[PDB]
Amino acid sequence: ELDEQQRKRLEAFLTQKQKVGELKDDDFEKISELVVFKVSHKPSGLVMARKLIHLEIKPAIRNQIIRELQVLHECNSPYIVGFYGAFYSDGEISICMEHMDGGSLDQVLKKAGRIPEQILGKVSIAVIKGLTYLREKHKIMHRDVKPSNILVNSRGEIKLCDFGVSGQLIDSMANSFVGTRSYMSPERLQGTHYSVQSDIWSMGLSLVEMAVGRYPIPPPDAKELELMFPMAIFELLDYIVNEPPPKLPSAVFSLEFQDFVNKCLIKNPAERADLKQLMVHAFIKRSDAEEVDFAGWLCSTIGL
Amino acid sequence: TSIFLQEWDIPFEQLEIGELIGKGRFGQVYHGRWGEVAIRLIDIERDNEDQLKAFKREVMAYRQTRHENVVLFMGACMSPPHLAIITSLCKGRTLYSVVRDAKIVLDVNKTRQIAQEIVKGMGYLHAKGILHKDLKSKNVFYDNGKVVITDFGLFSISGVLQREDKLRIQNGWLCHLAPEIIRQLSPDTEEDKLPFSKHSDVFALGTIWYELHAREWPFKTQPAEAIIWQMGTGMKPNLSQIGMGKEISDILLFCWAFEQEERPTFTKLMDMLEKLP
Ligand SMILES: CNS(=O)(=O)Nc1cccc(-n2c(=O)n(C3CC3)c(=O)c3c(Nc4ccc(I)cc4F)n(C)c(=O)c(C)c32)c1
Ligand SMILES: Nc1ncnc2c1ncn2[C@@H]1O[C@H](COP(=O)(O)OP(=O)(O)NP(=O)(O)O)[C@@H](O)[C@H]1O
Ligand SMILES: Nc1ncnc2c1ncn2[C@@H]1O[C@H](COP(=O)(O)OP(=O)(O)NP(=O)(O)O)[C@@H](O)[C@H]1O
Ligand SMILES: [Mg+2]
Ligand SMILES: [Mg+2]
Repeated sequence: ELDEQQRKRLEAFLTQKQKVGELKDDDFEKISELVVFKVSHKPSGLVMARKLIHLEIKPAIRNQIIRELQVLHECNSPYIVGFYGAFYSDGEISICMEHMDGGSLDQVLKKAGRIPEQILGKVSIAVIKGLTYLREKHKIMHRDVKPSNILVNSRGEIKLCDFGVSGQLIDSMANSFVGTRSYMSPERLQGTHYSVQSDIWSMGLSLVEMAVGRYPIPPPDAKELELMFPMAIFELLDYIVNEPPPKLPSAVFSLEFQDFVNKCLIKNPAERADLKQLMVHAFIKRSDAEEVDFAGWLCSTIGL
Repeated sequence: TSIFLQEWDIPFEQLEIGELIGKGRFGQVYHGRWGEVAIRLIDIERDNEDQLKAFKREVMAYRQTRHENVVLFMGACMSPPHLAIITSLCKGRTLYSVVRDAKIVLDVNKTRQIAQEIVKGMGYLHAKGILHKDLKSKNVFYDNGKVVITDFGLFSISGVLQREDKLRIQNGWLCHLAPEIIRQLSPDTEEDKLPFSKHSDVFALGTIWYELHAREWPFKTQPAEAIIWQMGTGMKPNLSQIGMGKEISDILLFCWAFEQEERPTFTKLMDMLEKLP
């Protein structure tokens, strides 16, 4: 759990974050939309990403929010997006972070057809080590891993984002969005005690979705799996809870990968693989000692 | 195609509009003067004749109501694309704020009385064949023992659900929705076609009863998807963790019953509430 080149890049990011000091609204000029915006700090030549969460509550709670958010200045990892500061402006709290020119794996998968197995191996290593970092050094679980919160860049780093550091921010958000893709673990859906095993389940589900190019619940019939190579929220959730978990097609994916996801997608979280079991799994031992030019595949596929 | 303010039995000469009373998802609510009044301004599409005639159907229904536990509908003027509904102004605070005020004591007798007031109002509305469809503590007002229900019927015409392939869900909403409704929410769901009924209103009153005794909404800890699944399969909390007797919990067992036909009418519920200690 240590490298040199990563040490160098983290040192450089520390140096950079030194530049900013304090933040407020007029420091920033809207460049583009990514709610999150690609923005340009003027007091310092940095391109940042600024996410604006709209909250409407009294000042004492927002002060508690920023105090809780300040912990991200302390966490630093090659597998975690960089955090710069959090301020309040005009009924919106701003989180400004490292900008990732490749975006989330949601949209890269949207433009590509499917993501090949070895790159998914690399991202699996990234995610597992990031989660291990959070659990071991800060006693926090991510609580919301999914493709849209895994970020990729043309320099070739993959990091986690949007993880659960502040209980009060969870309380303070007025309304949530529920769509047709759920990444919540079965035990969380049922309201029982949970741990980072839930994040491992969510990672498994994200991995199978990215590998097949389709959200895998409900499973497709033979016709759509053939060609690859109107549902109510409640019955999707009940499928996740009571039907057997999704699984990769047996022809086009390695045994190690199939077993890796199958171990991630075990319903009983006690029998589900934990972080270190996955750290010693055959699939990521194989993927670890491989040379893939992730930056190259990325840039070529996204046109960057 | 038109609704004028002279069409109403409340004589009207002038209408003044004051400050905004509060934020909300359906129109804006201002102070007004007529006595003092509450004016809800709503916006619609320039030529959606369909929903406009639906709306007039509804407000013609509302013109026949009058009951001490129901907000006084005073008048509605339409003129597209912007329409306004004018009702009496409630002195006091919402039940939502009262319940969450640490300086306010909420003993079991007082909660039973508040519940009975809400039940009388709801049974009046049901007797006239009007469904509330959005009963909740932010839509009840409490002033030193006077309890008034507001915003009945609006939810049909509300549009409070309106991202792509993603249904917007407000905190507090799902725990008022009866299982039959929860099992049908989709990113395609529309307020005017959800299967509201008298039983769903009784369910929402059950949620209010829980909130009256725990002084917080049920499922407070849980995220929205967990709440949808738990409620759709029929898992519901009780009040034994805070020492409430069997009788105060039986109200919840009845109002939250999984099959609609097992839920009581508001008349039966009024009876059940009378028989508490
Ligand atoms: C649905 N499950 S849930 O009901 O239990 N709610 C819940 C659960 C898990 C995570 C969050 N969550 C979150 O989704 N986002 C994203 C808005 C969409 C957050 O940004 C977020 C957050 N900001 C944040 C922090 C660091 C970086 I680097 C970048 C960021 F944007 N911080 C501080 C949180 O602490 C949580 C807990 C967040 C909500
Ligand atoms: N630091 C960042 N760098 C690049 N893209 C980002 C960054 N932060 C957010 N985005 C993008 O901003 C968009 C909005 O993300 P977000 O606000 O998280 O909502 P969402 O992705 O639609 N669903 P969710 O991630 O669960 O909230 C996504 O396309 C993200 O990829
Ligand atoms: N007759 C009234 N007297 C006093 N305040 C009122 C009255 N009618 C509405 N309000 C207030 O107007 C504001 C907006 O109410 P409304 O538009 O109904 O949204 P809401 O029910 O309070 N919250 P939401 O359900 O998320 O839309 C709230 O602060 C209400 O308390
Ligand atoms: Mg996100
Ligand atoms: Mg209201």
